[PDB]
Amino acid sequence: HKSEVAHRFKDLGEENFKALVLIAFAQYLQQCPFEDHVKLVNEVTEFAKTCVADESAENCDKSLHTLFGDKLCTVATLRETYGEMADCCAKQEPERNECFLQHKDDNPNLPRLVRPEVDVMCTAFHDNEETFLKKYLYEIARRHPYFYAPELLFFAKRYKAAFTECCQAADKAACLLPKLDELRDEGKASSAKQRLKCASLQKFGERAFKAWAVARLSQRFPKAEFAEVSKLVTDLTKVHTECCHGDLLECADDRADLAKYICENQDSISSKLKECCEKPLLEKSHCIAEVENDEMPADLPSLAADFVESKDVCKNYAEAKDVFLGMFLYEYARRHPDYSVVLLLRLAKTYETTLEKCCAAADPHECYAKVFDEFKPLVEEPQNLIKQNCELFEQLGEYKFQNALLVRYTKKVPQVSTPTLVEVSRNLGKVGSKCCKHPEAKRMPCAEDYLSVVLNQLCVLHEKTPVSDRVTKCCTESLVNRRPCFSALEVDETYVPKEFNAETFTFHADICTLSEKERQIKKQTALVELVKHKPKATKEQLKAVMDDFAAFVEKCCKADDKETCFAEEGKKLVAASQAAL
Ligand SMILES: O=C(O)Cc1ccccc1Nc1c(Cl)cccc1Cl
Ligand SMILES: O=C(O)Cc1ccccc1Nc1c(Cl)cccc1Cl
Ligand SMILES: O=C(O)Cc1ccccc1Nc1c(Cl)cccc1Cl
Ligand SMILES: CCCCCCCCCCCCCCCC(=O)O
Ligand SMILES: CCCCCCCCCCCCCCCC(=O)O
Ligand SMILES: CCCCCCCCCCCCCCC(=O)O
Ligand SMILES: CCCCCCCCCCCCCCC(=O)O
Repeated sequence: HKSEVAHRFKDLGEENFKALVLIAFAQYLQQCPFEDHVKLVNEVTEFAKTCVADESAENCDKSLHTLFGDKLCTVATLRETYGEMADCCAKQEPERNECFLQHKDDNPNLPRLVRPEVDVMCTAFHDNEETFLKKYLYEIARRHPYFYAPELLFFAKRYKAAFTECCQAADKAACLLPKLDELRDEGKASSAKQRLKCASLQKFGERAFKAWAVARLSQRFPKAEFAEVSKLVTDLTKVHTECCHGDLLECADDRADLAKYICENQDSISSKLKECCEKPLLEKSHCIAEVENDEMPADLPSLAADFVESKDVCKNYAEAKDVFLGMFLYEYARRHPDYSVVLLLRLAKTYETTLEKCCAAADPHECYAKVFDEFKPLVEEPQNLIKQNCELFEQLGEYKFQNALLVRYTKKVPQVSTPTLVEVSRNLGKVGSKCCKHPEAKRMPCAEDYLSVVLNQLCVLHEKTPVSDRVTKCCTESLVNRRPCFSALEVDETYVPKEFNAETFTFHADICTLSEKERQIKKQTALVELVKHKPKATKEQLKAVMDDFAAFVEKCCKADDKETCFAEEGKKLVAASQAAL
């Protein structure tokens, strides 16, 4: 590696190199126009080949940080556009890159990205694929300067496959839109998941993160010896720490190093890694992260012998408490691909609590003997919540399930924005539709994944405009207790019912024209409003009004002279409803 540029160019290949250079420059000069970036990319790229051709040619020996930095400092408009930032150029290297890093503007001031109409997209895509996709890679990149670049490239290649398949299709729109919606929802997720994990590291500390890592790596690689898992957790934590700090190159080298180590040791780690470990460097660690849980060994013994009945337990524990607890977690997790990572941490928390008590008691061995009994109810808490919620989803399909949740949650915290109540209830519903289609053994992990995202966008909102001490408690307390804290929220018996407002409950024929999606939001918004005005209404009372309203819609949307029927029938609907309630 006499020439870092050349080496990166060789391993990445021109196309990927060029796309990653774009994301990089977009993530730092977030205010320059696309066309600007393209000339930079081409300049770097053209230089790059100089080096591939001959690693000794001038400047090819410079480090990437130095070359990147040099390019930045040749943007003539740097001081005018970016201000302080151009001051970084007066600093010699290690300081320089660090300064630039610091001036990335997370959530800058850019207009919301509009999805054009299907026709427009397919025509732009068809007319000039590359600029069409890289423009939007730029648009997305510049609006998230901390989104892991290679994963942004991974999204863009998938968009590419969406437009390829869909712009040739019969019904273009019906093919594409669910795809774009799927992509958008995922990227939003990934973005918030990155920030979440990093804020968890800072707030709760390495140790906790390492615990989380154990659980996670154990479920995935059940055949791996603990020493091996431990080695991976150690290194993962270091990766996380670097990546959370934000430097693209160092995060990437770190992730690569770990992935190559994993791949050089597949036999000691997991049988399912063969295909990922065949992928080129760009894709390896990404692939490994997505890999399926390895199948777990057959003759795994109960944890009794090592963690309950073995004398020397306290001795073993006090010797190296964290390692020992690491061991309990390890053993436990790998036997349970079906538990959420968080349920497992609750278990280890618990195991910790008692060993702490019993090892200090008159008779440790007897004291800590019936301890796996405590695990019981913690385990069936998420299980039952799952069984019963999927049971309900199956009864009333997605929409009515949403409406059920809608009532439940509006009652619990009626101080929340109507539209926010509608957003989360619907997302939640969508989590039903996804996870419940799984067998039991795969439902809790699934719910864990999806709830962490929904719950989180939910706390992020609340942090900006808070409205409930109880939600603030849940969002700021333990992330392991985050979900159970919401599940513990109760009806606000304090809430003062909301003022009746007829406009809120006035309806017009335009709803007959809406799409089932818009129509539904219309109805669910009104339902939240209804529950805020009459919070003590009964599930039955509510069902009676809802049926009453629904019918009213099917009569006036199939009525000659729709609008005089909405007002007249609506006046009645409302009076009658006000009286039932
Ligand atoms: O929804 C957004 O604002 C961003 C967006 C646009 C299109 C598709 C997905 C996403 N999510 C997303 C986000 Cl929020 C940031 C970076 C990259 C992606 Cl893919
Ligand atoms: O979920 C995590 O944060 C990481 C995770 C889970 C399961 C398996 C591997 C990994 N992490 C991981 C990653 Cl994200 C990249 C390279 C190597 C490893 Cl071990
Ligand atoms: O141990 C804790 O209380 C924090 C906690 C709660 C729920 C889920 C995970 C974590 N731990 C955690 C930590 Cl401590 C750092 C980075 C990422 C994660 Cl997931
Ligand atoms: C002189 C050019 C300046 C900046 C060049 C950008 C270099 C991009 C490097 C990103 C490599 C991504 C490899 C992924 C490896 C991994 O994540 O495991
Ligand atoms: C702005 C903050 C939004 C808060 C919205 C309140 C909606 C509560 C969502 C709770 C989801 C909890 C998932 C477990 C299911 C349950 O026990 O109810
Ligand atoms: C899955 C049904 C959609 C509605 C959401 C209700 C979820 C209730 C059960 C959540 C269990 C998630 C596991 C996280 C944990 O261990 O606490
Ligand atoms: C205070 C009483 C005002 C009466 C107005 C009635 C509220 C109607 C909102 C109900 C929405 C339920 C939708 C059910 C469905 O989709 O069929």
